[PDB]
Amino acid sequence: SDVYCEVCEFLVKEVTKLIDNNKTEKEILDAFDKMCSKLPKSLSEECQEVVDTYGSSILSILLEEVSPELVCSMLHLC
Amino acid sequence: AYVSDVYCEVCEFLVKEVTKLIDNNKTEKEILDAFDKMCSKLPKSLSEECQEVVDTYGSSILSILLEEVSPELVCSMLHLC
Repeated sequence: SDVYCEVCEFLVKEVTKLIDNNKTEKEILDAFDKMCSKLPKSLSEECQEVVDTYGSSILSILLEEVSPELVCSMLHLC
Repeated sequence: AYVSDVYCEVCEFLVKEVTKLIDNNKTEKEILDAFDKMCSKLPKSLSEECQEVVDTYGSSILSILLEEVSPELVCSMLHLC
C-alpha cells in the first residue's frame, strides 16, 4: 500500500528534523556528562571533554544519514 | 596510527552512547505529539490514514531509526575513522 509507505516516509523525515532542533541537542548533550559522573575522577574529566568536543558534530551527522525508505521497509510499510 | 585507532574508537563509543540516550520517555512523547499535529494538517483523505499509521507503528519509528545508525559510518564521515 503506497499510501502507508508515503505516510511512513513523512513520519521518518519528521523525526529527523525534530531531533535536529537545538533544544533536543542540548537535552541530549546535558544528559551525557551525567553518564560521565558515574565514573572517576580522571575518566570523568576526559569524558566531559570529549562529549563537549565531538558531541554536537556526531549528533547532526547521525540524523543526516537516516534512510526514510529503509526504516519504512523494515516495518514493511514500503 | 595507534592514536588514530583511539580517535576512531572514541567516536564510535560516542555514537553508541548518544544513540542510547535519544531513546527516552520525554523524546518519545515529543515525537508522538508532533506526529499527531502533523497528521491533522494533511488533507482529509490522508490525515486519517496518517493517524492510523501513527497509532500502530508510530511509537516504534524511533527505535528502528536508532537501530540503523552505523557508528563506523558516522565517524568516517567525520574523518575520525
